[PDB]
Amino acid sequence: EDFLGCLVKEIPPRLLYAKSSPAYPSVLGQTIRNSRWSSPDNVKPLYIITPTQVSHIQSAVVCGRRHTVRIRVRSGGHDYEGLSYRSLQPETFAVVDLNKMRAVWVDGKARTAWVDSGAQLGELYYAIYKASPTLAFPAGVCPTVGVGGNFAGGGFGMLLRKYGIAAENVIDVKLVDANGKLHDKKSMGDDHFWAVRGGGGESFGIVVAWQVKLLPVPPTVTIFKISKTVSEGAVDIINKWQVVAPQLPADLMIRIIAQGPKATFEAMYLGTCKTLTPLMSSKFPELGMNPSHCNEMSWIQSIPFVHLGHRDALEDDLLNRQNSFKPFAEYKSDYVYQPFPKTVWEQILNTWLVKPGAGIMIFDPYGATISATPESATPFPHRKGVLFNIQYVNYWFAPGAAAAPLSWSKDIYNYMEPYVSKNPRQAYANYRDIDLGRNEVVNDVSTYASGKVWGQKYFKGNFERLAITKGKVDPTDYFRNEQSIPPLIK
Ligand SMILES: *Cc1cc2c(nc3c(=O)[nH]c(=O)nc-3n2C[C@H](O)[C@H](O)[C@H](O)COP(=O)(O)OP(=O)(O)OC[C@H]2O[C@@H](n3cnc4c(N)ncnc43)[C@H](O)[C@@H]2O)c(*)c1C
Ligand code: NA
Ligand code: NA
Repeated sequence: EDFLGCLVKEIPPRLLYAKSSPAYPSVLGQTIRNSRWSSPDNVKPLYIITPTQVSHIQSAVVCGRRHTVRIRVRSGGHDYEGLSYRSLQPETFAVVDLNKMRAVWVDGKARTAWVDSGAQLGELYYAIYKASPTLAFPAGVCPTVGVGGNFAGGGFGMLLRKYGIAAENVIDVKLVDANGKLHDKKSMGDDHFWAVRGGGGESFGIVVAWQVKLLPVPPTVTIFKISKTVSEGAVDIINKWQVVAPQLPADLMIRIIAQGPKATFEAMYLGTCKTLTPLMSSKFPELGMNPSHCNEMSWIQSIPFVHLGHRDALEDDLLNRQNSFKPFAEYKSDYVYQPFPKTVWEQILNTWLVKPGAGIMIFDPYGATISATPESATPFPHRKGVLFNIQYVNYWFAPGAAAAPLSWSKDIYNYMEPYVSKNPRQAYANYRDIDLGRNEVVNDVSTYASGKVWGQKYFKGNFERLAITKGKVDPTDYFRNEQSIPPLIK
C-alpha cells in the first residue's frame, strides 16, 4: 500500500502498473522471450514501473528502500531463467522495466556512443550504421537482446576474436545504486566500475546508459556458411577446426552450429573474398572453401545474415519489438581448454544429436583478442587457453513437451563432464543456468557460501572480488535474485 503510495508521489501514474491494471499482463509479457516463464504458475511482480527518465528510476529505488520492496530490473527480457521479471519462489517484488529508455546517441567523429540500457542490440547497431558504414560494436548476435543485461554479463558475438567482449569496450556508465544515488565511472571508483562491466546483471545496481567506444570495420566483410555431413567427413574436419580456429588471425571467426550428424561452419571475415580464399587454402583447406561460398556485404548487413540468413530486410530485422519468437527454452554452456578426442566428436554428431529432445550445439572459437585480456582484468574469466565455448540450446513449442528436452540437456551435460573445463566447470554468466546452483538467503541476505557454488563457475577467480565489491556498494543485498553476487563484508 505505502510502497505504491510513495511511487505515485514521484512518478507519473501512467508509468505504474498493479496486477489489477488492465495493461499489466501486456506490459509484463512484452519482453518475455521464453514460454516457460510467461504462464500463470510463475511468480508475478506486485508492481511494474516503466520509467522514461533517470529521476523515475531514482524515485523507484528510494521508495523500494524506504518500504523494503525489492526491484528486479529488466531491459530486453532475454534472461534465460526470466529472473528480470519472475522469482523462483513466492515473494514480493516490483519490476523496473527500461524498454521506454532506448535512446542511442552516436558521435561518429569521436567514435563513441551513449546507449540506453532499454535499447535492443539491433537498435544500437542500426544507429551506429546511420552514423557510419565503417564503425561497429562487438556485442551479441541476436537483435532483440537488451543492452542492459548483455553488457552487464559480458556480451560476445562474431567480433569477439577481433575486439573481445562488449563490457571491455565500455568507457563510462550512468548508474543508480542501491541508495538511489546517480553515479558515473569517476564517482563509482575502480572496484565498482570493474564489477559492473561483466559481473552479471542486477547485482551492482541499475545501469541507465553505457558509453561505448566504436570500432573500425572494413566497408566489406565476408560471410560463408559451409555444411559437412558425417558422410562428407564432418568428424575429421571439426577435429581439425578445434585446434586451427582458435589460432586463426583475429580478422576471421569460424563458429559451428550442429543439430544432427552434420556441422555448419559459419564464418565472419573482416575482409574480402579475394583475401579470404587464399587464407582458407593455407590454414584450413580441410573445409573445402572456394569463392562461390563467399557472401560479401557491409558489417550492418552481416547481423541479420548471420542470425537469420536474411540479406534483404535490414530495418525490419534490426528494429523489431513485436516479440514474435517465444519458444519454451532450456540452455547450458561449457568452456573447452583441451581438444576433444575424435571419438567424442563421433559421439556428439552421431549419437547425442540424434536423441529424443536433442537440441542444438553452438561452438564459438576464442583465442586472439578475447584470450589476450588477463583473466582478472574484467570479471569475465574465460580467456587465455580457451579453445571454444559451447552453448547447448533446447527449444520446444507445446507446454507438455518439456520432459525429453530437459532430460537430454541434463544427460548431455553429464556426458561432456570429462572433456570440458573443471574445478570449476566454467559457464558463461549471460547463458544463465539455475541448475549450476542458487543462493540461500539468511537474515534477508544472500550467503557467500551459497553464491560461491555457481559464482566460481561464471567468474572463476574473480568471484571473491565481486562479492567484496557487492559488500561495499550494497551490504543489505537490496538488488538481488536467486543467482546474484552475495555481499562479503568485514
Ligand atoms: C534471448 C537471447 C539471448 C541471447 C542471444 N544471443 C546472445 C549472444 O549472441 N551473445 C551474448 O553474449 N548473449 C546472448 N544471449 C544472452 C543474453 O546476453 C542474456 O540473456 C542477457 O542477460 C539478456 O539481457 P537483456 O535482454 O537485457 O535481459 P534481461 O532479462 O532484462 O536482464 C538480464 C539480467 O540482467 C539484469 N539487468 C537487466 N537490465 C539491467 C540494467 N539496466 N542494469 C543492471 N542489470 C540489468 C536483469 O535483472 C537480469 O538479471 C540470443 C537470444 C535470442
Ligand atoms: Na580448471
Ligand atoms: Na535453465
